[PDB]
Amino acid sequence: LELLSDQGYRVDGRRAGELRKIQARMGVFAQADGSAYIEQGNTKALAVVYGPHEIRGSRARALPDRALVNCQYSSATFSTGERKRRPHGDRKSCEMGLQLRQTFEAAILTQLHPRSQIDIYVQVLQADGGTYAACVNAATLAVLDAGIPMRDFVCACSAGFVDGTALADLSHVEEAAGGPQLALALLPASGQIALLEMDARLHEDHLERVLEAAAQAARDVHTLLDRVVRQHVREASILLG
Amino acid sequence: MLQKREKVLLLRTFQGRTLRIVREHYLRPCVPCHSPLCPQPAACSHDGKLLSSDVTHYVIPDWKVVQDYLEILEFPELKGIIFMQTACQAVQHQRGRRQYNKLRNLLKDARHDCILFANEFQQCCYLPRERGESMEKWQTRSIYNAAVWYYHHCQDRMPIVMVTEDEEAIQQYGSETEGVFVITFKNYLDNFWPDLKAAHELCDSILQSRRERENESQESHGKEYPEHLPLEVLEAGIKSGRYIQGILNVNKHRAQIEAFVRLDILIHGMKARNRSIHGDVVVVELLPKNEWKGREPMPTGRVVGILQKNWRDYVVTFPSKEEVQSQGKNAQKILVTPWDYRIPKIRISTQQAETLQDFRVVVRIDSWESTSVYPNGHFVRVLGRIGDLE
Amino acid sequence: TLSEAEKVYIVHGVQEDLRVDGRGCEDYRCVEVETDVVSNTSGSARVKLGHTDILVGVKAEMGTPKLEKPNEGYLEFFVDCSASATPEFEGRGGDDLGTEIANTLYRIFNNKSSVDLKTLCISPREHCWVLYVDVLLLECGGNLFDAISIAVKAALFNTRIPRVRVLEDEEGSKDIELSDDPYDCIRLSVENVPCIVTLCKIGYRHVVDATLQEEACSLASLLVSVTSKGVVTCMRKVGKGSLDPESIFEMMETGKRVGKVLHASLQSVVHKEESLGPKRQKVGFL
Amino acid sequence: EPASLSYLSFEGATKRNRPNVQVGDLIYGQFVVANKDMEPEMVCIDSCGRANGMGVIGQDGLLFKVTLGLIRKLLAPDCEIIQEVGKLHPLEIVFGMNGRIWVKAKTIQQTLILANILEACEHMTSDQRKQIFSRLAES
Amino acid sequence: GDHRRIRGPEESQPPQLYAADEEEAPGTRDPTRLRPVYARAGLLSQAKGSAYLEAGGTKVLCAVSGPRQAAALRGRLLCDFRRAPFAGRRRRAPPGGCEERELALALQEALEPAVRLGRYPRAQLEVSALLLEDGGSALAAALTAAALALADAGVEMYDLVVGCGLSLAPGPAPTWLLDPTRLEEERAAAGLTVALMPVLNQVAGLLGSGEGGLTESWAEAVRLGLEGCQRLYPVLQQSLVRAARRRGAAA
Amino acid sequence: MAMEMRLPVARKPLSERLGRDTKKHLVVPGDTITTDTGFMRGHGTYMGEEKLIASVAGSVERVNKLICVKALKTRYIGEVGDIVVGRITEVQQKRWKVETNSRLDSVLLLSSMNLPGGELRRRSAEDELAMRGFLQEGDLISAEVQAVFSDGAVSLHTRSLKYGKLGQGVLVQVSPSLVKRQKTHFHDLPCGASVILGNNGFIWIYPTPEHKGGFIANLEPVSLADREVISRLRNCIISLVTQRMMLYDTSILYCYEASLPHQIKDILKPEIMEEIVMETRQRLLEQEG
Amino acid sequence: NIIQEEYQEYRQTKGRSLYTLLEEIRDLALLDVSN
Amino acid sequence: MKETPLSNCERRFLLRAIEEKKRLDGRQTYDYRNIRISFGTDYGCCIVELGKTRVLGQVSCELVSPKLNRATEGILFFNLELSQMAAPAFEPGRQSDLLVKLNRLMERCLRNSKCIDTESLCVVAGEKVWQIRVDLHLLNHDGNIIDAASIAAIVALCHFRRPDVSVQGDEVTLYTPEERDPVPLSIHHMPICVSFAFFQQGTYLLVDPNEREERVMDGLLVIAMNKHREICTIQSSGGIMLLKDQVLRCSKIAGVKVAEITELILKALENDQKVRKEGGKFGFAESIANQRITAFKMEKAPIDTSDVEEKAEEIIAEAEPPSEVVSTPVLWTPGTAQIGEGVENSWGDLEDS
Repeated sequence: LELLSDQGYRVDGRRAGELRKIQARMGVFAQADGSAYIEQGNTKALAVVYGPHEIRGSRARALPDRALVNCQYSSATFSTGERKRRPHGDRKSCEMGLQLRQTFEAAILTQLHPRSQIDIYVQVLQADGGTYAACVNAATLAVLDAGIPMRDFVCACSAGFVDGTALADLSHVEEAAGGPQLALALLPASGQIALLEMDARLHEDHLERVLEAAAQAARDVHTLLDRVVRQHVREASILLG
Repeated sequence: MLQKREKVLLLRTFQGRTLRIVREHYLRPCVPCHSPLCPQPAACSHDGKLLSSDVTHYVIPDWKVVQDYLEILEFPELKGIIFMQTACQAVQHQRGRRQYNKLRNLLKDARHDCILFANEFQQCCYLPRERGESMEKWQTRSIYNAAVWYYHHCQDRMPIVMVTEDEEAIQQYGSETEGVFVITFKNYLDNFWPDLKAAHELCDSILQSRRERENESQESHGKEYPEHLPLEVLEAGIKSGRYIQGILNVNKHRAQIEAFVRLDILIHGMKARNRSIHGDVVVVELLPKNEWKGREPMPTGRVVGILQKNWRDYVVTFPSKEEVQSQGKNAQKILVTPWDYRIPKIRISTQQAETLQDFRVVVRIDSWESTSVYPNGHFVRVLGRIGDLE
Repeated sequence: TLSEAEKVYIVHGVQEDLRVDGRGCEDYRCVEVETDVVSNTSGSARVKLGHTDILVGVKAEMGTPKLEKPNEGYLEFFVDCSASATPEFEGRGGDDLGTEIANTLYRIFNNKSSVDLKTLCISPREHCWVLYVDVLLLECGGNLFDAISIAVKAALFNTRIPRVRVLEDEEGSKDIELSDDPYDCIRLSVENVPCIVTLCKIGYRHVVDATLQEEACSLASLLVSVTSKGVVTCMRKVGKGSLDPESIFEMMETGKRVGKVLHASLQSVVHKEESLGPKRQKVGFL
Repeated sequence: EPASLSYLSFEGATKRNRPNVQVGDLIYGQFVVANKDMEPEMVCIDSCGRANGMGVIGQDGLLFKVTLGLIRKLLAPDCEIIQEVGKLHPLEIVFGMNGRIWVKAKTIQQTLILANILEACEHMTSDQRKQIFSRLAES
Repeated sequence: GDHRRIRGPEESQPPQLYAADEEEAPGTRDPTRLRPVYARAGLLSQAKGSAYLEAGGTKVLCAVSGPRQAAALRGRLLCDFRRAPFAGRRRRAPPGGCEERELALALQEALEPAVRLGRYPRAQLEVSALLLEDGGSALAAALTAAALALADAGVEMYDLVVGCGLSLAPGPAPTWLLDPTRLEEERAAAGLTVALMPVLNQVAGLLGSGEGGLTESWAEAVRLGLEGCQRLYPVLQQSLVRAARRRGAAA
Repeated sequence: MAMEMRLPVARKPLSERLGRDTKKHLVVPGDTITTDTGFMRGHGTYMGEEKLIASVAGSVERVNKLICVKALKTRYIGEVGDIVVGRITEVQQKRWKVETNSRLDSVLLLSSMNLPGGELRRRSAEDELAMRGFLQEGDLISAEVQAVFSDGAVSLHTRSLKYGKLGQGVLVQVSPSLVKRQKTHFHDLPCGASVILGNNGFIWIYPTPEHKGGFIANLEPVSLADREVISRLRNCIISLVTQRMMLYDTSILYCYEASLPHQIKDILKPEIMEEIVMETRQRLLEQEG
Repeated sequence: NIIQEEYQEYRQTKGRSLYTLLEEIRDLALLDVSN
Repeated sequence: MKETPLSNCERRFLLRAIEEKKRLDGRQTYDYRNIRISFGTDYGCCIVELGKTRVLGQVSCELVSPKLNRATEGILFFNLELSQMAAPAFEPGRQSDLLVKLNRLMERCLRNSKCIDTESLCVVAGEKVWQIRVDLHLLNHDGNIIDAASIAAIVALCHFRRPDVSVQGDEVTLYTPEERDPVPLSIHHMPICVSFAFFQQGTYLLVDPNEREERVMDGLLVIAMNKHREICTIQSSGGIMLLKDQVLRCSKIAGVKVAEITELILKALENDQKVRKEGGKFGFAESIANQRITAFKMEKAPIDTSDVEEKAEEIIAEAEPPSEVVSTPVLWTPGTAQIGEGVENSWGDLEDS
């Protein structure tokens, strides 16, 4: 099957260094302390956060120096072509909630809420392509909506490598083809990387170009989400006064 | 810039499971048209293979004229060809890999006037299906609209000639845009290119072999081999005395025709050989002397079932590079060539074909299936290297 | 929880046909039902009765008939309880509520005339259609039973069930062949799908569509399952206090009348949404 | 079980001039109640009341752990281990009967070497072995 | 499979699905009759309170544990329903089942309106019920027995709980029946079980689902269920009397 | 009775219904705020390398050396001498625990409480047994913050006559940023009811105490003419709080009068709020202006 | 070229190293010089 | 119970060291703690010791039916495990957020690299195929569990030897080491993990850290890369915030280290095969150091089995025979019978009525 034509067009019609269309939203729910909604291409995510509160259970599991970040991951049973129902014991959810907890224990400026918990929930309504970056961006928007201070605006994007060229924002068809996939979590102002992942084989000479293309695609996600945040804050500033 | 749309699909897996997979599609403003009269260079900049305007016309098959008549469109006298990507996609998803590789070599060549057009990635030539349809009608509609768009982008200067083998496209489409015709192929040739009479005999050849084509393809239905049956039948058919049974061998100069049944019964044909290999014990009826053949009329037979079932474990080879890079790069199915002329080719599924093209390997056989012309197998173990005595 | 004085004020108000919102002893807050929200599924709904939020999905798949009857299909429910609804719903903890709702839905739909079962069988003893109803709790704001029993009738009305004409003959292609048409489907005749009616009891008066505060002041409640025609399917009493025989008879009439109005108005609203088709766009979660 | 100090157990400590003791610091002190009926309790100055080196110790050294045998062997009146080991590298030690030792050499390299080579002195019997061993490590 | 039990065959199809004897015909009866019932209280010796209820083909054993450590200002009432695997037509998975959890909740939401938990602060009561044989209405036996056990365990209650059961005939003129059996329950269309307090005259629990859709049959099903719970009371009246007469005289 | 079931309507963005341009300075996390020679960081910002970097979305507010960012959604932060309303969630041996929409729990010490008797008789350990009896779980109080602890905790006291356990009424919880700072948070609105504007976002509405601490129960029925006033104020408060409105005495009084023409039951529609909030907006415009 | 540049940089330490000696010390402390 | 806490003097000393570029145990920055492998007697069993860590690897195969789809391959389980004896903290169900990241690292490396040849492990299709099952256990925790676990899994998989079968026509047969010789496996490449630790916000790094150095570090970087020059997984984790030159430097370092480790592994497997083929003695027993105080060996011993008959005989003869009061069973009514002291009446009746 052709994943890159001779003309340079992909299966869905975009070039190598081209992203899908994103359409976000802030303030979806009312009861919670924060909310967000993003649809990156054909993947629909959702995130809900709860502000610093009293530790549930009160089983002396607190930290006297910082706060306790608690991230979960879930997925709807109609999120793909087949039903594929799973119980709440899978290790895919555990590893996704652990990479989420790892990146948000580094992005959030947590040394201001001693002996407090932060509960972050992510719900995926339709998965087609990169799920990690869609969850990270939806929870970055939900955290901004909740007013929790943070060092920067963390954004994530993936990449690939086919026929000696570097792709960007891979889809499920391209992902399920046995290629060197790769994902980041970038802080645009400093250029630092919060998380790095990889699978499948790849030569050592092509790591610089796949990593550079992924970082550039994350910097391209940054501008599009930045205009959404600026329009939202100008909206509320106009409403307030 | 781009404009998202969707495409549903109905994929049928090998186990009988269909699914409504949904997928993406991204339109663009400016699809390059690879022409020397595009009235704005920069917007695409035409960075590829580019025609030179000397021709009288331009002919675009709709989908079929390149599906089967392709063997015509190689003659270096033909000039001014443009392929609609929807036809290329049709042939790829309908004609396997050989025709597609020939077409793509044709395209990827600086000898002819062949280019390719992104009909489906251009923002006003794409059209969605409607209530009551078929791939053929949607196909011709899309090709037509693509033609019209290419014409109007050309500023009505170079006369496009849409060739079809559809008659109803002739009867309706070809009468409502001045400067573009929907004519049959032989009319195209006659009307334009007389001194190409060579193409005329080959086109008449393939059209008479076409009237055949439907007759041979509809006198074949949906069965390839006589289906087998139980053993107690063969017990009886032996005892009652209407079934002999012996060993079976094959010639090796002629190994698709000359199969013998050592009591010698001449088996002629694959459809007569009925999915069976040498060294086997098969039960066979006789046949009437009015349908016997020559090497006098000899007692040819008919095999319905195999009592006792003798296999072996062969030594085969892998195809060649320039025909693997086209298999994809994750090519599940593959074809293997045995080492003695007496054995058919075997269908197996592996994922290392691009790094074992200098080694002998070993395979086996699990099941001969009739919806395939070949028997199935599975890799077994590696062997030595082609070139060294070992 | 709420203090004793607040509970006294609320119970006194209900007896005077006044409530903190301002409605009466029988008023019903509006809802924002919608359909065709999810892509990958074969039918969707989204019911918003207030602070609550529901989202369901129905997918029809190939399957095998059960042993007791060969000319039938079956229905599969799975009431998920997402952890975004409440922090106390983290991981384990939403299992008992989800099982309670799934069992209630099974009791509701466990009847021969629920929708149909002949239509979902194609070849006896060999094949059948299966339906997966997947409820997803997004928020909890009281009256959770009815906000789901409405989104189920709504989503069931929007099914597709793509038609298959494959011949079962052995000589022919027994393997399931579809119609190859991406837009060829069939409706489901959901006219008489039942719905749940809740009746909280405060003082000696019964109240429909009680809020969380009005639910915390109640001791018992009754559930009635009524179709559009006005017939009862399931009847379960839930609570922590006695109810008395009389209140059963005087709650049954209110269940009948509210059910009839709910069904007629739901038929009208779905027909209004359907009268104009691909126009009007679709808006949800954005 | 963990032990238990008191804020006034230190030298010259009252309700106002409490001592600065953080979480995660090492203290030199002796026990006064160690029966198997309660959590052990230790005071930290003296019998009379003048803290003789007790209290919080350790600012630029390394704390490692050894078995009870080496501690028993070193705390002997006929033990020449410390004198010969200190001949090579000048040192100062504060032993602990729970199996812990605090060392402070001049160079960090020397503190690493003393830390590694002291855990092995319970074994590797003296004479035929210890002098040659000392010469090899002299370097 | 399970690492805390003895593993046997992975799959096992019972011979009922291969049983070549066709389903028989139940028969007919008078719908104004009750199966004779024998009740015994104070059975177990190591339990604070116990009772054994048997009527026709039903055998259920219930035991009550005393208050233990751990809406406070009030005590909890834990419940646990479990039936023996060698009960019914087929075997059942030991780990559990959704039906058992449904009957456990139908027990908890029916025995709390009787006991007064405002006398056991920070304490809790645990009730365990076991069904040795399923030969008819089961939830009409897990309520009577678990209520007899509580009264015999010396806990303070407002009143007892007496249960009943009904089923609907499948004929063209359906009629509700009292105390159905498995031959009259697997051929039925709907069933109803009521929990009536005989003295306070207050319904404690209600449960019913099926094919009966006219709101004039359920009025009769409810009120004949109440007449059944008013007719089962005297036997339970003499059972606790005999239980206390024997328990007291042993001192 | 008709059980209206409407359909969702697309939201109109940009707040084009009136039209205004902001003259403020707006930032988002990661933006570099003014980086002059010497400045002091406020709440909402942090420092990197010779840079004042905003850490939360909002608008910068400076008073003469101080760069800080004011977010538009936060939780309550305690300050000395601030009127709060809370609920008891834990009763301990020597304290209660009160939830007031803060990052932690708030502690009400037994030493600061107007115990029953309301005078100087005695205070000893005999009261400790019955202290956990009257201020039980889930009660409502209204106290004043005393001091700030070392980990953001707040201690609140009830050493007055207007503070103590509350009685009947309704409670409305909103975000703690729509309440305008004033000097009198206790009000006696001339409508038939009263109100307490808790600085933490808790709004308590109760009837006027007829003539003239939880000592009085007064668990007797409340007249019909009082409930309709409480329901009207409840709905009007919801209406103003929803779109933008900051809550205080004049806005609620203005909206209450504007709500007389039509019924209390029918005001739940998206448009009736708009036609009431705009009328209150113009009444404030024609009064202040 | 580059393979030998980083060769001389990131080798295992050559020969007589401290780690060698301290492991010698460990296995000479647990030895047995009487059999 | 929990693990001893970390003081505030060791942290200062370790960081002063790291600043000064000198480590506790003497080894410089780009070094490993030397390795020592030992082979069992039956194939696919080894004990690797990196520094003072121990891992036990054991491979084992079995013949099953190959699911549905993928009818011409075999499956490959894995199961890491942490033994309660490895360290105080490890508790059977209280360390569930290290097991996951470890199993994942191991599985992504070993199963996505495609080094094992699961193509040629079929006998028929749709019918019985071999199901291998790797198993690792941690015995002693001293830091860098994953390098040791990876080397252990590699050696255990490169030392296994399957059973072997005859297939011709449509008929099966299963041999045994005396009927037919066990057969090796096919291993494409050798994916070997490497770990890096970062200290005080990426300013310094240290290769192959042990357990104290693991508690004074910010975050960890792992780079799994088979022989030649081909990377197979990377997973940044911990608390780190990285640059772009550093990933490349790390990749170089991992290249070098995997080269050296594969050298060592190949040499050790070769030596082991030579020993097994010469005809000498092998196994866990003939590996115990004899030059050491804590080892002792004892050859066989007949003890004296000359007396047991007499003692048993006299014991049987010298004790009291079974007595002869025989009890009677009582019959009440078919179905129930009682034995013992019995009950006075036949059965109770109208006792209280």
